[PDB]
Amino acid sequence: RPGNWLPGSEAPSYLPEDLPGNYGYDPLGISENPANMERMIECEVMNGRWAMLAVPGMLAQEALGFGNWHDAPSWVYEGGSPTWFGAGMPITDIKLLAVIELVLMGGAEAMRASEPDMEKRVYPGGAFDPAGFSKGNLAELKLKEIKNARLAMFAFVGFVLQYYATGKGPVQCWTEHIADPLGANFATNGTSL
Amino acid sequence: RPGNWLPGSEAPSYLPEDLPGNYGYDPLGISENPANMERMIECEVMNGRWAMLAVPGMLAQEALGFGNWHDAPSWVYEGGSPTWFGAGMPITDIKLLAVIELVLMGGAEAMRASEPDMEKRVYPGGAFDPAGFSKGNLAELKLKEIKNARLAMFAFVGFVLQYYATGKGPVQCWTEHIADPLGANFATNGTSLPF
Amino acid sequence: FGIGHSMKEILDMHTPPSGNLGAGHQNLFDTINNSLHFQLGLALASAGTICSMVAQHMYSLPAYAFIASDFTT
Amino acid sequence: ELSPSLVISLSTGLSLFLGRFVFFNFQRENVAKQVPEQNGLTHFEAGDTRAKEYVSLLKSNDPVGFNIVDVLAWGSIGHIVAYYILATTSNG
Amino acid sequence: RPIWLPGADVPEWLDGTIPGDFGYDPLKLGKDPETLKWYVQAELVHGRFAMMGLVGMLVPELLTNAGIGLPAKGTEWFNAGAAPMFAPTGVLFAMQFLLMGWAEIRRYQDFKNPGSVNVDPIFGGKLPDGNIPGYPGGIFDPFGFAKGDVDSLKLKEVKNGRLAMFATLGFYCQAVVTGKGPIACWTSHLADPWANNVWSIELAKVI
Ligand code: CLA
Ligand code: CLA
Ligand code: CLA
Ligand SMILES: CC(/C=C/C=C(C)/C=C/[C@@]12O[C@]1(C)C[C@@H](O)CC2(C)C)=C\C=C\C=C(C)\C=C\C=C(C)\C=C\[C@@]12O[C@]1(C)C[C@@H](O)CC2(C)C
Ligand SMILES: CC1=CCCC(C)(C)[C@H]1/C=C/C(C)=C/C=C/C(C)=C/C=C/C=C(C)/C=C/C=C(C)/C=C/C1=C(C)CCCC1(C)C
Repeated sequence: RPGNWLPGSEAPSYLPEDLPGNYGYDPLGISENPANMERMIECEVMNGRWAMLAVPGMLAQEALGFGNWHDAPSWVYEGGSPTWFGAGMPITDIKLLAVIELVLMGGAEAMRASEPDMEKRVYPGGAFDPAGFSKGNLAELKLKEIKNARLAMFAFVGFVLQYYATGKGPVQCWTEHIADPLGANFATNGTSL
Repeated sequence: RPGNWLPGSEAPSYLPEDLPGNYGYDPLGISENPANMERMIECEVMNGRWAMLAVPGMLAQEALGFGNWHDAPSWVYEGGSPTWFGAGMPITDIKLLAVIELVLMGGAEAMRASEPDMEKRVYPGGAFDPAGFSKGNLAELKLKEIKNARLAMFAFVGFVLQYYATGKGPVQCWTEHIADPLGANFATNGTSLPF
Repeated sequence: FGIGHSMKEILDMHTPPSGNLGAGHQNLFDTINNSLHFQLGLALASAGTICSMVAQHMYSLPAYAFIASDFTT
Repeated sequence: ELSPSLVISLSTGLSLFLGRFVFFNFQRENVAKQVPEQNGLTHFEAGDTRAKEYVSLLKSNDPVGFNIVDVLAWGSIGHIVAYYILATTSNG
Repeated sequence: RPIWLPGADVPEWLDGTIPGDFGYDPLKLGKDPETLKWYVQAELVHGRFAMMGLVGMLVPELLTNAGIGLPAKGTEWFNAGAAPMFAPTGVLFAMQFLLMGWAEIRRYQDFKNPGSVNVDPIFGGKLPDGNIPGYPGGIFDPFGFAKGDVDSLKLKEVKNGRLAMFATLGFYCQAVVTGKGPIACWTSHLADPWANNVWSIELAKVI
């Protein structure tokens, strides 16, 4: 393991010492059977990869293309412009937009949904390869995404649960703190008490 | 091994006596764990160098040029690029400026970061030893480098606790004290003695 | 027509992958489809509650015209 | 020959796409796993006449064997997406 | 061996093993071993806070009321609830909680696993330890005591801790009643001992 999440606790037995990002953190004893664990290894990967790509879309378009991650993207369409993406206007309209989303994802995911192998799913390689394929380099990079993903997921909450408290977007809510760290904190808010 | 810090003997058992200038100093006994002392041998020498590099730096800022240290960023906080280092101001802005010192330094550390040997990393030699003054004896020079280092670090604190106190930057303080010895002290105007 | 679900092989795959329920739902489609009383216990329990559910809505949401005018009905 | 008659024609092609594209994989894979029976025996040999599992209507020369009732099962879903898109006009 | 009262018990489950043990546990909280271990630490953590803390109450109010020299801002120890200035009580509080709870979970997970809170790789840097169980030593004993007076020193920590805890409770209950500061409560009694006693005011005075 690459460290322990809580120094002073022993390693849990059921988690085999070799897993990507094994800190021995399983407080609820969720998976005590390695059979069932594997599906959640595969799944923690996916939830991260979507979560990774989701974060820049929330920050950037607040501080770059100038829209919130929540109300701006969706609202502006109904009562307004079809899409402003990248500060540009495409043809595509509301209803027939989501129709395309099912053909593709349902085509993209279901094509992945059918595989015999667990490992070749989580880690397809193939056409996706053009990077380290070998030995410890891949084994190490294997840790790096699992680790960034955990951080990336754990951000997504902070995006939602700041916006429900503050109401401002993530960067607009960030910039407030770096200007004045005290008085702009979370403690003073409708969160704590 | 030279003498001991206080002459109460009891040189602590654990130590690589050839280490560069151990006076047998562990009031708190931190390095008792040998695998851990392996780390703290480098943490020292790499701290001191950046004191050893900074202490003269903080010395010329206030002496030759304008600003002491905390004056430097905020003088150019409204200024930005307008520094003068033997020369004028190549244009850069705070966000753009930090990218250099963050990224160029990251790799420079990252190249040193993973070094299978703990001796090989802190004392590489070679390209970082252009002169070759290592000669056959570095052990005199190694201790030599540390005694300059420890003092450099310990000097750095003398900048920060003075200026954080009512006292100002050292260069004038140095002159201020040597102007009037009685009335320029940590006690006087320093309000370091809280009575 | 062979397209659809199988009652039993819906059930038999629901044993939770821990063992909290042990075998989970296993050979229940046996007991159910054989025991009548099991089928009748559900029928009365399901229809019984609805009888009450009718009475909870039907006074407060008086579907029929000109009730809640004559009260005693 | 306009959008009302075009969309349902353009919508249904979505579901029949996925059905043959991939989900012919997974539907056929559970059907082989799932077959009805009672008292450990299927419903034909337990004495029920009407219950004989009926493949003799279900065949095709289609490349994968995609059959009439799978057209019915997917085409009906094609008509779900059909009458959700046109009929709502709710928040775009 | 000293007893709390000389004629009673020294309960079976309690021998005179640990220091500061006079044989008083009427409600018999500690019985099984793995509990008594816990409470012993719960005592010292109290005993240590109480000592330090009480001096926060005692001395500042003493200075002010012992003369003009350095009058204590915040007046009596319960008048220092006011006088926050820089940061709001919303933030400064949750800065504490986050900051303390780091150190004190480190203290617990040590009691759980005694040998090392943190072995040398984890929690980068730091981790000097040098830790015996029940007392940190290490950093926390800089001058290097435990020079052979330990057993006595141990008795002197508890016995002063026992008293500062008990004495602290007075500061609470006194101020809750007489509404004055301790030296006000002090001197007024020492001035005239009878009329200024307890039990002439508000509390036993219910009679
Ligand atoms: C002049 C004041 C001063 C002092 C006294 C120190 C002292 C120290 N520095 Mg240091 N440092 C300084 C200025 C100073 N630094 C400056 C100005 C910079 C930036 C240019 C740095 C950047 C720096 C780095 C990048 C590293 C150190 C490290 C260390 C520690 C090495 C000791 C060790 O290995 O023992 C065992 C290790 C210990 C840490 C001993 C514990 C002693 C105290 C109680 C720990 C305090 C740590 C601190 C509170 C961490 C929180 C701050 C941070 C998370 C924001 C030591 C505590 C090393 C380290 O691990 O610390 C970060 C290290 O790799 N220094
Ligand atoms: C990657 C994690 C992360 C980071 C960097 C931030 C950063 C920020 N949050 Mg935040 N947040 C997060 C996750 C995160 N959040 C999550 C998951 C939640 C839901 C529980 C919240 C709920 C939250 C509220 C309700 C508010 C903020 C606010 C803020 C801003 C002020 C800091 C503050 O109040 O702390 C927020 C407190 C926390 C994040 C507590 C969680 C701390 C965990 C245990 C560790 C976080 C550090 C982590 C290791 C990453 C930092 C690495 C370090 C090197 C920088 C700042 C931009 C405030 C703000 O901007 O005010 C206008 C504000 O009102 N956040
Ligand atoms: C952060 C800088 C740093 C670090 C990592 C070390 C590390 C080391 N020193 Mg060292 N030293 C330093 C600065 C440092 N020193 C300075 C500035 C001086 C001059 C006073 C010395 C003088 C010195 C002597 C004389 C000896 C050592 C020795 C050692 C080794 C064992 C002691 C130990 O575990 O220290 C670990 C260090 C730390 C955990 C850093 C803690 C820093 C805390 C966080 C700050 C405290 C600041 C202080 C309270 C206020 C300022 C007061 C002023 C004195 C600075 C070890 C390799 C002994 C040895 O074996 O020789 C190599 C020895 O005999 N050092
Ligand atoms: C720690 C403590 C007090 C700590 C006080 C602090 C930090 C004060 C802080 C402040 O002042 C400052 C610093 C500055 C001010 O501006 C702010 C405040 C905040 C006001 C009291 C413990 C107080 C603890 C007390 C009084 C315990 C008494 C226990 C007794 C009498 C016996 C208990 C038993 O356990 C036994 C021994 C045997 C069992 O069988 C029977 C029973 C009864 C269970
Ligand atoms: C031979 C040939 C040519 C080239 C190759 C190719 C493979 C394409 C092949 C394809 C041939 C074609 C076009 C096959 C088309 C088959 C189709 C469209 C069959 C139709 C299926 C739909 C059916 C039963 C209807 C099901 C139920 C419906 C609607 C009801 C909808 C409902 C409405 C909206 C009102 C009430 C509620 C409810 C029930 C939801």
